[PDB]
Amino acid sequence: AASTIPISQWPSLLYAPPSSPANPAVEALPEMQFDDLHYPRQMLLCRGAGYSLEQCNRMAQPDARVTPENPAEKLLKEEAVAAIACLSQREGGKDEQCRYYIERMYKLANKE
Amino acid sequence: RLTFFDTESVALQSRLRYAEKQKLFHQELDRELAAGHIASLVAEYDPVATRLPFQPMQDRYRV
Amino acid sequence: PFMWRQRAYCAPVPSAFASQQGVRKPLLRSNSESLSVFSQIPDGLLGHTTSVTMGNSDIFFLPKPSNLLKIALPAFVFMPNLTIFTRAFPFYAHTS
Amino acid sequence: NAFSSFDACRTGLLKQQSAAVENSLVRQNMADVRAKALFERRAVLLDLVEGK
Repeated sequence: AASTIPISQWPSLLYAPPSSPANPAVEALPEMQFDDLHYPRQMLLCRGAGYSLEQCNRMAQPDARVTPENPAEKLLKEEAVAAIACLSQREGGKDEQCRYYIERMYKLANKE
Repeated sequence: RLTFFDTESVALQSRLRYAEKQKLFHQELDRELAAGHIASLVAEYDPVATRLPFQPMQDRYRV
Repeated sequence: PFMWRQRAYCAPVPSAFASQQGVRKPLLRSNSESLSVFSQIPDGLLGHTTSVTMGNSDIFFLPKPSNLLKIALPAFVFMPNLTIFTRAFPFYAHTS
Repeated sequence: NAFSSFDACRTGLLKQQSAAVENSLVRQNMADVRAKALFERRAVLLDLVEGK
């Protein structure tokens, strides 16, 4: 059923992957970013402005141009906190002990 | 025929001039890319290695 | 213009790294010129090669000896008769 | 707004070039001094060497 993906189809595989029990956001895969040039560029700009290494290191800040945050963390806050409480109390939800909260979250997120 | 019954010559001349423009564009573009490829080596170029031991560096090699 | 050591097709030829050679030939050339036909070769006789024509060779001759034959032969019908029942032809053409 | 970033990156590149030249000169000179000292050490050890 799962047939081989040739090498020519890998660029399409990266941005339209097959279905899994744990899929990513295919619509947001073009939005995942992490700049390895952020701090070097910052340092170059500051040293061109005229600062010393200590001043540059004090002014350095981490990149804001990274992958956006999951909106579920702000929308389903209380539900997620309750689920985490249930997991911490019931040993990770063994034998279906956090099914209540997990099903409420799933329904809220999916809507049939 | 050529005096009264031909448009192919004119059409082909126009198309060949178009082809010439296209050819020279592609030529210049390829040349530009190769020049950029060579320009990528200026970072590797080290003019201090031309210095001889216990000798001064020459401005000939773009200090 | 981004990955020079990994994109060799867009790179200069090894004669360009050599620093030694009216009008001279150009010093810098790419391998991407290999993707063009008339880069190095000339465009001479470009549009005049489809005009060199040659005629066919078939001869339509066959003796027709009917003295050998004394019987008729079958013949195909090639098209429908429109000189008769012209008005009804779209209406009866599908029958048999 | 664009000229500011351009001038900054520009001066950064210039400083990089200057620092690279200086550091390469220093490294070269250190290596040459070390090599000379090794050569003299070899010379004295060849004056001390023994055999035929």
